[PDB]
Amino acid sequence: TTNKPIVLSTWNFGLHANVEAWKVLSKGGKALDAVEKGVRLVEDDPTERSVGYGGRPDRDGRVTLDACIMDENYNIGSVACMEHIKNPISVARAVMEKTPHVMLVGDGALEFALSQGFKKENLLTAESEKEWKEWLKTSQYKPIVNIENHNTIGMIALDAQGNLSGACTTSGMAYKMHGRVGDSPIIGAGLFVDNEIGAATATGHGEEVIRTVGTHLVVELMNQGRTPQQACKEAVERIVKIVNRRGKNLKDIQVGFIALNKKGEYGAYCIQDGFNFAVHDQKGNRLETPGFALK
Amino acid sequence: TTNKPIVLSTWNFGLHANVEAWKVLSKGGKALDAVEKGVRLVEDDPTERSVGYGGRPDRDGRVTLDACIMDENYNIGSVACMEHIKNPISVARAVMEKTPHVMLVGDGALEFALSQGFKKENLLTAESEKEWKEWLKTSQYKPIVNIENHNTIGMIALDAQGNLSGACTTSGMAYKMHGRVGDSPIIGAGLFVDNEIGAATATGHGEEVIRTVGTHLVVELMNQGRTPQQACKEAVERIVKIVNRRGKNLKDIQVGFIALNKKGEYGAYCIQDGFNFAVHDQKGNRLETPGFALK
Repeated sequence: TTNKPIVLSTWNFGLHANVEAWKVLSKGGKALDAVEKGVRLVEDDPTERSVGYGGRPDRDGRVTLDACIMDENYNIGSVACMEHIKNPISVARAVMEKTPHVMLVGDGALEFALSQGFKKENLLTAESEKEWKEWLKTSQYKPIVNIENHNTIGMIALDAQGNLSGACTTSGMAYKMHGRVGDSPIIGAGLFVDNEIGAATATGHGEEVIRTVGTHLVVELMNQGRTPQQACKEAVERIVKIVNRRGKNLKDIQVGFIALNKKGEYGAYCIQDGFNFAVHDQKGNRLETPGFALK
Repeated sequence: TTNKPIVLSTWNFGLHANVEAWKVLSKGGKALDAVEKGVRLVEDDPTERSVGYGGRPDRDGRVTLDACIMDENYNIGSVACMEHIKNPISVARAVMEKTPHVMLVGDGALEFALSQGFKKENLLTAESEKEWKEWLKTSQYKPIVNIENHNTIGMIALDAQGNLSGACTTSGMAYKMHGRVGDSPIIGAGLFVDNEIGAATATGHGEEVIRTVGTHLVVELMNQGRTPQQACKEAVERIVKIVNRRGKNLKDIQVGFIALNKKGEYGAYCIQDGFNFAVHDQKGNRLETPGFALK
């Protein structure tokens, strides 16, 4: 009954990312290659302002990127707060495959990338520089999550061999403090893959996904018998109960999780309405809208 | 019956660290303050070569520190790959209490620390500089963890009010690649605290704890009803399984988990013999030896 291959990715642009991943998956390619190829599309696109090139800089005007990748056999790679490299997901893959470590950050991440042949490039576009200088006038930090403003791309897939893999990449919260790291490059937070169970990736206010260890929770729930959708929903309800305990207002928080199990069943859920995800399988590619907690 | 206050910490030096934490706990102080005070003792000690001052540098000769802290209400703070600040656990607490973020790395972490009044200091002792220059002769990276090598400090406590908190701090793997980050500053990996369940902290080959999201797993298992000891053991067993699946040899890996639940019950487990932990409660401070998987 397994439905494969299949790939899911976050937000409207995930539809286009899915097309690139499908080029690999539909030919029997590895899920690891498919998710890297898929998110690289968004990293390359200057018009996608929260991932790679064209990404909004931190408050010091520096574009620093974060990404992690995980394959079908517990191999992982991650880079955080790395500058000048357009495709951090690929540097993360290099960290995974070419070093005895699983996470490199800052200057050291760039140094490694360069040693691997990646090319130094100016990721700050004229548009981002302009918006940043404009923002500096009042310096009001107010993280907003949606197709406009903040987002990231997380992608998970099940290939023809029945193997799962995932990738997550972003330029992080616009105008963040220099050196700030969100959930996208943290294994178990922005992304988690267990080949015997399923995979999950999250998007939204990263700080909240980190404090709840979001994707590890989603996958563990699937391990405990929950369907992908129920797992995403239960995880969200956990951020909800936690958010209330911290005396915070749910309206100020947005998080979405998408998940896939070993059988190719998928699901998603979010705190607030307005989040969407793209799914591509034998029925084609489309954008779907999940359930939400804040009624 | 609830055993509180109580504090547990990793490795033999955890015994002396517990004495400092007990100064706070025995007076009815907050668990958050107790664990910060406890691990700061080790950060301050130049003779403890894998934590703060005196910590062995990365392969380029730079001492870069990592740490995270978590209180009783899901508040978290973390710094990774930060230089020149002797007490990263305290900068981590500042990230938690004074910023809209939960993790700062590299230059940005130092800049923030300085803005908060922390003082820049030379963390590379003459001894560490000497050993590093000696190591450079052959530059053979050999990740060694045991009773006398790479001993990070993770500390978790349950105070008189019945609240849990934890802290984890280290200088990382000796001669690591510049920018390498392990499990110590990652919430859900090196440390995790849920006041309605329990807390857990890890030590050892960090890469392995990150890939299994170790402490979140330990706490989630306690949520499912496992005793602290049972939870630590199963998390260790999950790493044992993954090491085998990745074609690696368990003899090259050491990971220890210690845990505490809301009732003050505690436990630990590790991969290889030789790992001890210290536990201090109203009956006294004890060096205890948990069970290990590698027979």
